Amino acid sequence: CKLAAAVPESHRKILADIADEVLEKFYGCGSTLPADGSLEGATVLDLGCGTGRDVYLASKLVGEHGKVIGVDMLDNQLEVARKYVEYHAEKFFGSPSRSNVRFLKGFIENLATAEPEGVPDSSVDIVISNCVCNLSTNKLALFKEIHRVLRDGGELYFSDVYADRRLSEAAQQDPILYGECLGGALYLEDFRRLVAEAGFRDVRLVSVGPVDVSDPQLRKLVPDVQFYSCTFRCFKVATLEATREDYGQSATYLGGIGEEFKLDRFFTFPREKPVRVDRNTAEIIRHSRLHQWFSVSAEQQHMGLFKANDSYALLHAPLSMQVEQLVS
Ligand SMILES: [Ca+2]
Ligand SMILES: [Ca+2]
Repeated sequence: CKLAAAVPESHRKILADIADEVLEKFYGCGSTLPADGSLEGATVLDLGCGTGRDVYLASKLVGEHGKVIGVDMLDNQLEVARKYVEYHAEKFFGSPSRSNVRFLKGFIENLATAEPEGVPDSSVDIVISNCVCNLSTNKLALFKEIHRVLRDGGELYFSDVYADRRLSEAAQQDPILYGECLGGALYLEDFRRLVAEAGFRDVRLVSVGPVDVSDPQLRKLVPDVQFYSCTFRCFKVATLEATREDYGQSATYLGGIGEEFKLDRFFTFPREKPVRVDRNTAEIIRHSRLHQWFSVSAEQQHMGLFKANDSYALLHAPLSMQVEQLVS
């Protein structure tokens, strides 16, 4: 894209250490990552890993007890990725033998058939990806395969392009819109239903930017469409509901991975201050790796829909309204 955020400062130093060939030949924008602290020990899977820029960056961040996997179908890019494993094993962990990464060859719509080896069920803590869905050959299958490899408490933490309305047939056939990742973009409500059908019942908005289509020829195919670049997190947690219910709970961020913990655009947790939370958010904290840095109170009796948030109306509103209101 031309939609890549600044590189986080905490990442600059690690990027200064990654093999220049991996950087020079890397296709696309950086897969955005959850707060660095939260990655310690995680198993992370990068969908469309290319030359491994983000796989190698996460290798350092997850530490020798964590694991990174990259999957791609581009022979050429994987060849580069595969030959720099030892390089980075010593760069990060003082010995060519001590790599915590591997690179697999496969369509991202089927992680089980990848080579050398497939990704087993319930094996991954964080799946990351940037701008891979709209060129995807089947989005439902891709979301299903994601849910499959995620462990309980795991998450999809990813960035993609979405639209605020359903693109016409003509727009979805156009080759230049398609290769720009616009033509295959989902209307956001349609995205929410599709991901729910794959198993992810609660889509959390992390950040959103505008995407412009200024070329008057293309614009004509999508006259009044607003596109967005959205980062979302979708947790795999067995007890989540479709709605955000109040069970009287509080969560308290204990510290240790930053001054504060920003879970999504609705919930910010300052160090050692209790914040009132709906039960889906409690359950996300309790069942995910985030449990390690939090204290979460017990569920009381149901109190109705969650309203203890200064943006509760937007919290319950369709995703479309959350995105459009939070760009502005
Ligand atoms: Ca990528
Ligand atoms: Ca709109």
